[PDB]
Amino acid sequence: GLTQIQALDSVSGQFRDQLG
Repeated sequence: GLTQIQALDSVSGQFRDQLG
């Protein structure tokens, strides 16, 4: 997701969803 806190994104990248 669009954050910069590391998690498995819904869409793309190494970070969390902005929702959660």
